[PDB]
Formats: sequence, C-alpha cells, structure tokens
Amino acid sequence: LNSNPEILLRKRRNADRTRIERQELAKKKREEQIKKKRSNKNK
Amino acid sequence: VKWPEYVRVQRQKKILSIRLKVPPTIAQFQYTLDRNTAAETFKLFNKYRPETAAEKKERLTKEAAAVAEGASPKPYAVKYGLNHVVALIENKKAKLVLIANDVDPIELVVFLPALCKKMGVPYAIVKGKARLGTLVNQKTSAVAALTEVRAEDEAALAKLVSTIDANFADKYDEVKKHWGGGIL
Amino acid sequence: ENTEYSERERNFIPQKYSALRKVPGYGESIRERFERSLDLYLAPRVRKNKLNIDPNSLIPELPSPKDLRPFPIRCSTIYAGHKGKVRTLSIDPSGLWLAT
Amino acid sequence: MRIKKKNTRGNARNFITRSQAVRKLQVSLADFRRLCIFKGIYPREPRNKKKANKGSTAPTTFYYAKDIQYLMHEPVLAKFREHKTFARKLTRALGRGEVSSAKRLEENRDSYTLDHIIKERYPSFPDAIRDIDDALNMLFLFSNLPSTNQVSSKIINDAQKICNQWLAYVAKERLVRKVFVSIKGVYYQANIKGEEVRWLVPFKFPENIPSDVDFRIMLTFLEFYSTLLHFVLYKLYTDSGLIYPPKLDLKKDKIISGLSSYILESRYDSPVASLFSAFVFYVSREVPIDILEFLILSCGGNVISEAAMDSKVTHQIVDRPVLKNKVAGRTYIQPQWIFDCINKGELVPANKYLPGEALPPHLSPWEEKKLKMIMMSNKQKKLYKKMKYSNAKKEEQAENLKKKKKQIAKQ
RNA sequence: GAUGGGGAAGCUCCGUUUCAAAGGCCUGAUUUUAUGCAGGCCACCAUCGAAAGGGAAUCCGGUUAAGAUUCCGGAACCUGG
RNA sequence: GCUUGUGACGGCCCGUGAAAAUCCACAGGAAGGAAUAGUUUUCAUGCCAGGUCGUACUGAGGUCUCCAAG
Repeated sequence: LNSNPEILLRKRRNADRTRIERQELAKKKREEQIKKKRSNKNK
Repeated sequence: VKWPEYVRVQRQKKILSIRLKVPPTIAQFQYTLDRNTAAETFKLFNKYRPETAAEKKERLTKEAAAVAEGASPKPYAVKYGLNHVVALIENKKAKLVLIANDVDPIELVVFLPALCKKMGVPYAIVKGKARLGTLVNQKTSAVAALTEVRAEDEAALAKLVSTIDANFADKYDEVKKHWGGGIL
Repeated sequence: ENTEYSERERNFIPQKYSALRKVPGYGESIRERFERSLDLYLAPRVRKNKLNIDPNSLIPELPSPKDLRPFPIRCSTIYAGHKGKVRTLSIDPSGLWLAT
Repeated sequence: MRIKKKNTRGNARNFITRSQAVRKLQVSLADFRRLCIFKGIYPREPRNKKKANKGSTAPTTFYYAKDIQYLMHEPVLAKFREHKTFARKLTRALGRGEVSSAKRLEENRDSYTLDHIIKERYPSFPDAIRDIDDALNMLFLFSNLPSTNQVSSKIINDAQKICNQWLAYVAKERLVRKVFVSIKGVYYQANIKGEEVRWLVPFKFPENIPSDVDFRIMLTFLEFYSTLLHFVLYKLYTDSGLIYPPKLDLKKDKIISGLSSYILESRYDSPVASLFSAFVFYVSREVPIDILEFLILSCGGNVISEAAMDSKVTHQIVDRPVLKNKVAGRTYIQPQWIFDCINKGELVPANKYLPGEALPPHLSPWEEKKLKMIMMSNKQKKLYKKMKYSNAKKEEQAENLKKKKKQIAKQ
C-alpha cells in the first residue's frame, strides 16, 4: 500500500528508571566519601 | 558449608600450626621484629637493590657504546642466597642478616638464628619471604644480608644493629627457652 | 516538567531571546549525546514499512445512498399510550394493525 | 528422521540472548559492549520473540547469531586480552616497589588500533561520510568540556585538534550551505563530497557535567569516531586539498586557539561559496567569534576581531543596545543578517538588522465518510481511525499556532 | 561398566557415589579512586544393557520369472521448522 | 456356538501389584501489550522437509511362536 522502507529504533526501556537510579547512586557515593573524610580525621 | 580439598588442608595446617607444642629452635621464629623496626630496616635495605636485569643490560651496553669508541668503586648491594649468606656469616663479613619466618621447608633456616648468635652476627628474623623478595628482584629470598655499606648509610646501619639488638635479641632471650604453641 | 522523560515530544523548553549575546549555555547537552550513544548500541533496530498514504483510500468504494432510494429518513407516527417499555412489535400481512 | 526438538531450530539459532553472547565470547560485558560499539553491532528484533527464546516470554534482547559468531575472530578482542595481561604485570612491578621495570613496561607496550575495523564497517568513502553526521556531534561536544577525573586533558585536546582540522577544511574548500542557531547550539550543513552532512556545535560557555551520565560509554564512542575522523580527514586533504596534518603557528595559538590560528598550505560551484567575496568584516567583542568567523571565512569574507588586539572594513557586527562610535564608512549589523544570508543565498537587505531594534522571526532551513465507515473490516477500521487521529493531532496544533499568532498580534 | 579414589611386582582387580574443585543457567545503563566481572538459582552423577518390554504416524487396489504395509495409481497420517 | 476386542461387577492376597524416554495438564503470578499494521496464535486456512542399516527364501527323536472351515 505504497509503503516506504526505513529503519526504526525502538525506545530503549527502563531509561527513566535507570536515569533516576544513577541520579541517586552518584549522590550516595558523594555522601559516603564525605563520611570517610571525617572518620579518617578521628584516627 | 563445603570447602575444597586443598582449602581444608591449609586451614587444617593453620590450626595445626597453633595447637601443637613446638620445639624452641622453631617458634624462635614468629617472635619476630615489630612494625616500626621492620619499616626502618627496609628504609635502609631499599637503598641497596641489586641492579635489576634490565638496568644491568642497559648500563653494560652503555659501557660498550662509549668505551669502544671514545676508575669506578666497587658498588654495594644486599646479599641474598642461603649458600652465600651462611658463607658470609663465618667469614665474618655480615653486619645485619635478615631471616624470613615463613620458609617452605622449615628445616632450611633453623640453624641460622643460633649460628648468627654464635658468630656474633647481629641478626633479625623479619616477617615475610615475599617482603624480603621485593628488595632483591626475586619472588622469594629466605635470607638477605648487608656486608659493606656507603658511609652515608653507615651510622644508620650501626644504629639499626643496636636497635635490633635491643628490640629483638633482648626481648627474645626467653625464646631460646620455652616450647611454643600451648594455646588452649 | 510533570511528564516523565523519554516519553516527551521536546527535550527542551522553547525560549525567546532578543539578543544573541543573551543566549544561555544549554546545560542538558551532554545528556543528549550520551542518550543518543546509548540509543545506537542498546536500542533494537527494526526494519519497518511506514504506510505513507491518505486515510481516504481505506473506505471501500461503495455506491452513494442517494442512488439506492427509497429508504426511511425521519419519524412520522409516535405511539404514546404505554406506561411500560415496548419490548416487542408485530405487523399484520395486510398492513394496518400494528400490535405492541 | 527422528522427531526434532522444537525450540532449537529456526529463530533459536538465528538469534542469541545478551547473556549467551557474553558467555560465548568469554569476554566481560563492558568489553563485549566496547567491541559492539566499535563493530557497529546492535540488538535485532525477531518476528517471534518467544521462538527466538526457548519458549519463554521474558525481557530479552536478541543479537544476530552470525554477527557475534563473526566477532569471535578479530584482532581487537586479542588486544583487549593483552591489555588485561599488561594491567596485572604492571601492578606486579608497582606493587613490589620496582619503578624502573614498570616504566620499561610502558615502553614495551603496543595498543589496539581501530584501522581495519572501519574497512569492514564503511568499505566505501561515501558510506563513512554518511556516518560522519553522528561522529562530528560527539567530537564537537567533547571539545567544549572541562577535563575531569573521568576524561583526561589529552583526550579533549586531541578532540579539539580534530574539530579545528574539520573547521579549517570546510572554511578552506568553501563547503557550507545552511546554518541554524538554536537554543541547543549552532547547526551546520555541508556538501562533503556532495552528500550533505549535518552537525552541531554548542555555545562556548562552561558546561555543567552531570554525575548521572556515564563517561566510559562516551569515551569508546569518542575513541571510534576519533580514528574514523583521522582517516576521513587524510582522505579529504590528500584528494582535493592540502598536506595532512597541517602545522599551527605558536603565537597564533597564543592569541585565539581557534580558527584564525592553524595555518594550512596546499602543496565556486555554489552561490554561498561566492557570497561575501571582497567584503571585510570587523567582528566586535560582544558576539561569539569562533561560531561566526568560520562562516565569514567559509563564504569568502575576512575577519578582524576586537579580541586579537588584547582599514578595509566595510561591515561591523555588534550586539549592544547603545553603539558608541558610529562612523560613515562602516555598516552596522546584528549577526542574524549573516544567519539569513547563508540560508537564502541572495544577500538579504540589512534594513531589518540595525543595532537596537527587534530581529525577524528567524525560520529554520527545514457525514457520508462517517457513513461509509461501516463496510470496512476491523483491520481497516483500526488503521483508518489511527490515520484520522494523526491528522487531527497535527491540524489542531496548526490551529494552536494560528490562535496564538492572533492573540500575540493584538498586543 | 568406565571416571574419582584404593589395591596389585604386574598382566590388571576392588569399587559405582563414594571425604572429586564432576556444570549449566539466569540477573546487569559498563562493574564509581575509572574502562582487569560482580551477584544469584539448582544439588545426582558417564555409559552400555530388549529386532517379544515402553514407543509419533499408512491403508486399499494394482504390479514381477523372482520385490512389497517398501514399487505404481489412488487416497492418508505423523513429526519438526 | 467358535475367535477376538471392549464395559460394569464379583471373588483370589499381610502376594498391594517394573522402570525410563516422551507427551499433556494444574497451582503459581515474573514479564509484556496501542493511535499511518498494539500484545497474543493450545482457533481456522496456507508453505517446506523427513538421513543410515535390515527387507530374497527356507524354517521340516531332533529350538520358540501366530492364524484355524464344515
């Protein structure tokens, strides 16, 4: 029915779920690094 | 839990190392030099790394590339074979003999601390044959000796002798006595 | 801003600027190239046929109702007399007596 | 024959799961994905997802069997193994305490090259220029990045060097057709061997790097596009143009570090390439230079900046509400005029572009039928209703543009 | 009846799950001091041994000096993709 | 009536009545599914393919076995 052949990327799933997950993970490792600094000053 | 055969064997050997009563020529090991004195022994011993195979090769090609086209003192290094260390003690050329506590057959190095006490050689049983290995271009060394020295390091070496005499030989005069391993 | 990301028509707010000097450094630019990079090796590639056609050529070719007369258009006779819903009907074969 | 097992034949040996690809290669997932980035391999969609599995409806991504089966014998995989051996043999040297042998291990180190990986990916030169669309977008982004602990300065300096080589060539052989300044950045279009490439350059401001983005995926894309660009630029220069690579003047790189620097020695067809010839433009301080001097030098004009100080000049480009000097010799323009002269090609009048007035809107260069519904099947009613809704959602948005234009024009 | 083990000067015998590291699958934005793989699920054991045991699915008519549920005509069925 | 197949019963035992390949089913609730072909084919119709070896005949104090007219 006069259709044009082309290629299509499907939407990569869990993009928003992992996005928010990495947003949280980055902040968590920052805070853990700060806690390490203080506890090392108690040595 | 279920472990492998060899894992069970080395764990069984570990608990066997503790729970048996042991003869006083062994357990004269493990009564070894403490952290500060060990670090201070190596702060001297690291200044005398035997010239590694690459360094020796490049230098002796430098001798060839220069001397063939267009005086040096004898250099000092640590001395590291058991045949050679027990040669050097009894010469008597050894000022500090370092002995590993962990040796594959224990029977190898059992005479050595007492032969050093006999000859008057100021010895120290240091912890790790790997740790001795590092300062000597080898995986393992069992023994490391320091015969001669540069005069900059001479006073430090003499004090290293006196520190090891006081820290090691005086604290562990009871170690010639007392069968180790009576841990309940 | 309420809609979840990746199910969104524009990755940006359209904005007006009088001067070219007044154009801000677009902050969410690394995010766009990173998401495209992920779209290359993680998003599944499918061969599709896009049906580029008018909607008008989907209705079958059927004769216009005006050339198929007669047929009833509007109501004439409203039968108001019941207190209950007319569930059933029947007509006589002759054509006068309509039963409810 | 014996009765064949069901779910082992057709779609089961045509496709493989990610887990099955990783396991078959005996390679880490990261390194599997690194090779997948280099080789240009992507998950593919089967007609039956569960026949592609062993029966299971499950969240699964399918690769092509012969694609992974072809990746197995490859020099790059072997060189990844060699990097792993080098890694431990270096930390052996470092961890012991010997520094000289470790320094020597650096000297006796070869690395993987992405040379043969492009021959099998883009066998013809016009095919490589069809990819350079996405390749120049990463690279021009990575030029405009502060170096972090993720990304070294050497990486950004080499990327910027390739960017400047690209800008120098396009301004040399005069291959620009369209420009478009957006919020995102500045788009360009270029007939590079007559196939119209498109690419985006951000604005020269510090860019806030999120901790969300993964600078290990992007580094391998950079690593592939970088080598691809080296080979493209050699091919371009040695065919029609110049020696490669060109040198750069040290005291020119000290002044601008942009495009007026990096001098290039050798040993028209389009109206845009003939525009601005015998015109000398004095670019002022206020405008961004590196986004604008590229366009002037591309078409056929000449650049003298305010920045270089820190004659023949016929136009000045100034973005201030109050302009100070106002001589009779020069003509005063807000850069929008240049961004319209490139798009049209016909030299638009500068009467709508004076300093102090509002600019033009800057366009991109890019009953019975309800009764005849009945005789359609469900497989046609579903599709026709979808096409009706797609045209409705367009036309109502067009009505939104018209209503908003009327509500604004009153004000 | 191999394998693991253990005998035996040995040819080889004991033993069949035994104090064997006996393997085959899933999860993941790429695994946060930067591109060296992490976490989980399951716990018995190779193999040979039946043309009378269990087992997917084919019949009729025809045909030769000698072949037929096998060949031919007709009409079928099962299994896998 | 004879041969054989099958169904429901009733005895005979504390004698409770081979295994595995293969096939199906249930419980379970992981995951997936829409606006220019949503997800699902245990529904209907349509396409292709099915390797090796045995296969002749005899088989009658002296190996086993099937069919059985008046």
